[PDB]
Amino acid sequence: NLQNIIYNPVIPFVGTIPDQLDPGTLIVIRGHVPSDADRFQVDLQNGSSMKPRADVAFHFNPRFKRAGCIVCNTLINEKWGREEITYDTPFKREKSFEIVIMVLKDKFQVAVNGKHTLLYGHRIGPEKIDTLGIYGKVNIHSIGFSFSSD
Ligand SMILES: CO[C@@H]1O[C@H](CO)[C@H](O)[C@H](OCc2ccc3ccc(C(=O)O)cc3n2)[C@H]1O
Ligand SMILES: [Cl-]
Repeated sequence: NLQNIIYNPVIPFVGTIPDQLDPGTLIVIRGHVPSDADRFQVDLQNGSSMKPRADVAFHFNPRFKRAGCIVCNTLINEKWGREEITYDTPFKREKSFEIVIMVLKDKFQVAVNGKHTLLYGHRIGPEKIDTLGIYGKVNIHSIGFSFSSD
């Protein structure tokens, strides 16, 4: 069911998601963390506005300092909510990954390299998400979608 919208995108990458993130939709991101990365993020956005900054329904932000972590949050009207921090991170500098974001009715469920990583409850209805941004120090081989409407 997987339709990649792009291979080997230049980062930063911002792309329109070509259908609605209905429950059962998968977002699949394959890539590699450079040796010098401090952080990168996958943002599921309401639009692509830079000024002012588009709302981010789902900010998925691996951080590499110390023992590393993943920060998840929501940006509404240019303000970050309560940080959801996962200390058990599968990401490492100079290692490849596959991220699978599963869009469920009430939350995202994220697996990396085929291992469950975290949950994140919807704070913005996922129907308002139309854009995917990838920012920071990360190399991306592919971004695709398996839409539950197909
Ligand atoms: C703790 O401080 C804030 O925490 C936010 C999540 O709670 C976010 O992770 C904030 O980062 C927002 C942000 C937003 C847009 C970005 C675009 C590019 C880059 C970059 O890493 O070069 C980084 C960018 N970082 C971070 O500054
Ligand atoms: Cl759910």
